[PDB]
Amino acid sequence: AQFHDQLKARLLEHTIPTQILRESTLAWRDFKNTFGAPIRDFSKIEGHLAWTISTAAYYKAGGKPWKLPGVCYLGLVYKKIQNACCAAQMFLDNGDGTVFKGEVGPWYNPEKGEYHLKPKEAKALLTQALESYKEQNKSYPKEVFIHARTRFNDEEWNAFNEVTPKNTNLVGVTITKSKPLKLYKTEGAFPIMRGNAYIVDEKKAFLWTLGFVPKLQSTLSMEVPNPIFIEINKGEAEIQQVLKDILALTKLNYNACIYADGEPVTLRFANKIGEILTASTEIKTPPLAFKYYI
Amino acid sequence: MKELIYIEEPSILFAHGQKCTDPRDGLALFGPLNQIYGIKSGVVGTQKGLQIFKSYLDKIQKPIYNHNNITRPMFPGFEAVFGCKWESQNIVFKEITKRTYDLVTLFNDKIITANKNDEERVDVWFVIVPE
Amino acid sequence: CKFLIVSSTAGNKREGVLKELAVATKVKKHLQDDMFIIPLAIDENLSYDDINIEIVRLNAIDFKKSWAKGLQDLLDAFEKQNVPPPDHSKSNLLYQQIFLHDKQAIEKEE
Amino acid sequence: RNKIFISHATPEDDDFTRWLSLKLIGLGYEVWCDILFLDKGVDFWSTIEKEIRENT
DNA sequence: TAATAGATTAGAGCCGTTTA
Ligand SMILES: [Mg+2]
Repeated sequence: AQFHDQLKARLLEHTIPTQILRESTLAWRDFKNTFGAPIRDFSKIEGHLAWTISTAAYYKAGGKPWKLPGVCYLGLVYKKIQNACCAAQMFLDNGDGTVFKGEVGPWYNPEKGEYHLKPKEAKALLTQALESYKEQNKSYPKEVFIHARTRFNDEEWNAFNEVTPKNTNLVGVTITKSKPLKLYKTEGAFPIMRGNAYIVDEKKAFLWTLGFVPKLQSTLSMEVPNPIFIEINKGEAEIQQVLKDILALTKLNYNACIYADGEPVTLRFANKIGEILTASTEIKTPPLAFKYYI
Repeated sequence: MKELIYIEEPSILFAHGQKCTDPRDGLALFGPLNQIYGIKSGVVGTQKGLQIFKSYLDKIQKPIYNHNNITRPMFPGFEAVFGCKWESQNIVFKEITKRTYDLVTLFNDKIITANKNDEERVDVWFVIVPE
Repeated sequence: CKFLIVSSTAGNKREGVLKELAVATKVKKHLQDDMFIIPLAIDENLSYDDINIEIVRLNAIDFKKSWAKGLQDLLDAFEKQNVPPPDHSKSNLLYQQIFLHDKQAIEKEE
Repeated sequence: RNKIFISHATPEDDDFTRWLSLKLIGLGYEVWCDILFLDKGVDFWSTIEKEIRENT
């Protein structure tokens, strides 16, 4: 179970991009179920398959396939080991480049199930993101966007707003999946098109990051879509702009060449880097770039 | 009865300043932003895995068609999309011949031997795991 | 100026493409320019034999391997043959006019 | 008549012929190579003959 | 310490490739 993550973690100290491909993946005709079709039937997706691998390769070889100001998107995720908080970051350069580095150096919360970040660790994480923004864009961010698969406590939020500098607004968002609102469509046989959202409240809403797409004339998700519940529990912001930002974050999946993923890419990337990091022993100042984990 | 608003889909940029919503079509039409000259691929695995990777990398140059070309766009071919060479005959191959720990360690130490000791440069190592 | 004919196993013997090709041959004789019809061989199964009678005479472009190499062959031939400021924004605004017209988020209430 | 012609096997023997051709143009001599100068979308054999017996 | 709930949350696996 733990080959891939441990291998990447043991490769981290010497920064070398690596892509792991299964032998049953590249030549999937050979490996049959011994009674019929191959174990991995990829005929309908082969070309798209040849897309993603290629894109992944082109990402790990130092290429930027596609890009997306003054806003730092800092999506953090907790990992159960003691707990480890690890984040993924993105900004926008002065030269219109979209820096999509990570936020690594996981912060250890000793409580077994408290998916909350300790005050000192929260200060360290937020100030690390701030210094990354300063060294990247030569000035402090106008806005930092923190979002996670969890709600946020109070005392930690005091730590965030006390470590942050002036002229810096922080908004905390929680994205949760499989919230039981499986909205269908009355007229047709095809589900609600992706891009539609139900505003439950001024701070909470539902978003359909996945579903029917006009351009593809098909659904990103089979059966019925599972909308993501987006709750602005802490911080101040308007629901439309945050919803736009979440839909934009659902575009930067460099791990695959797919139209869009059902969850924001920032959380998924932070989660993957966290899985790789906690797979093996502790390493100081890890690479922090996703070509080494993803 | 509650309204369902629509958020305009964000445009992911591509080469020549042109924007599109689907990454596949945007890549196959305009291409990626920065041009690497080529991918010096590295491979770690058995000889049969090398044959599989080489055949697949040869197929990548050709175009592969999805069964539903209008739902998921097809692959033009690697050089067609990215404009960088990833041929299969210029690969740096390293043959191999608690169980998770030593299974990882084989690839770890072979890859470290190749990156450190060997002269040939590798942009990214394609570990072709067995099955 | 030029007449590129795709040389797949289906696009080399169909009635319509043959009609366009024959008119291309006659207009080629009209301008007496030998660099008019260019076959683009894109079919792996279709060999350089079994190809059409009019187009077997002509120097094809190898698209069968590495479609980008064939495309580069196309540009270098076009520059060599003096075929007449590139702006990809034209194709950017043209791609969704024709290819994405039944496929868009139109304004309708559901 | 002022040209130099190089005939060769087309699939296998390309590297030497291309190298020799490019060296020859570098020296100033005119060359006609079927993998360098034979233009796409022409009658390849007809142009080969015309070059053999017109400018060679 | 055990239990009964809701609310969050996290991990793992598993099949299909998105109706033309
Ligand atoms: Mg991947």
